[PDB]
Amino acid sequence: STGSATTTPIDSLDDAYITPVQIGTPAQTLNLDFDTGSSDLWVFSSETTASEVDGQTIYTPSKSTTAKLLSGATWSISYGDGSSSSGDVYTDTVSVGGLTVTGQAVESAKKVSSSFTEDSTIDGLLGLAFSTLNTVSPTQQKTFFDNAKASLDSPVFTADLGYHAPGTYNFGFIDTTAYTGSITYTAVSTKQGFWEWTSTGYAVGSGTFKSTSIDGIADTGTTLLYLPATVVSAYWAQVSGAKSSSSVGGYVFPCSATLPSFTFGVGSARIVIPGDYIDFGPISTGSSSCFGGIQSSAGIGINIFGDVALKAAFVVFNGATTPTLGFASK
Ligand SMILES: CC(=O)N[C@H](CCc1ccccc1)C(=O)O
Ligand code: NA
Repeated sequence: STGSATTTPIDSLDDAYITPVQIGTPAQTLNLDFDTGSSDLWVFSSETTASEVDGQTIYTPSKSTTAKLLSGATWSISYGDGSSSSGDVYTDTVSVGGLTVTGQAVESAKKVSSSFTEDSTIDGLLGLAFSTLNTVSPTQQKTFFDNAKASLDSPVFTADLGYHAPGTYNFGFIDTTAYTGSITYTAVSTKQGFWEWTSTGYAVGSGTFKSTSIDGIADTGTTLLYLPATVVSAYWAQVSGAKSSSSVGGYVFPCSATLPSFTFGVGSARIVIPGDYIDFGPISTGSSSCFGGIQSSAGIGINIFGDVALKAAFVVFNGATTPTLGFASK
């Protein structure tokens, strides 16, 4: 089997991407944030505290003939941005882009933090990291991908995120029309439960490539590119008037600037992030300080190849027994 679903930016900055997901019988379609940095499929629901719902579509298990309470199971998750959610668990039928899993754990939110409430466009998350990170207790649950894996034509999914445009998540096949040149595969560690790999270095604009190992995660659920402070300082040093602002909490730059590209290495291959991908717009409405898309990881504890980096590539998440990542230009 395979599946193929379009993923759409939630706003004009590509802050996140939503993908429609069918849950239950008859189908209830919710728009979920597919997150390769977490392992819970959770949704706004008929159980979510009413004051914490503001415009989201909710899953109502009582209206699904295939929903079953997973008795005694609870979940609670905290993300890198400080947001959180928690609740109880149902099993139900979940379909993405024509690919169906029966008995998927659908984590129903009783509580969500303010950042989720305030984002009316995201109805929940679909985690695509390794199932070792799943937060369901006392019986950990599998991701949609791990449940689908044995049924797929090939044990893979691909992320093809758009720049200010829709893109695609495919499951079970690699669309050879969706990328240029060849795909370069690189090793993954699952030791922390993430799609963790080591980039071979970077370049700023038309500068020389610096060969240096940068260990980080491929995370579709993070907007920006978070790299070591040395690398980030070298990038922003090429933008007149750019500075790190502890008031704003990152590098900002004059909105009048033209940004240089940023290249990262995947083995001997190179992925180029155009400068425009690194512009996240005025910090507050009407400001001429713009927020940067490359930020320091020094206050995180891990480097994160978020959407700024991933949307410059066609990315293969290869979940064979020995997982790998692949990157192609597009
Ligand atoms: C150095 C690099 O970019 N790739 C190699 C092979 C990665 C690999 C492993 C198994 C099957 C296909 C590919 C590596 O990271 O060890
Ligand atoms: Na922000």
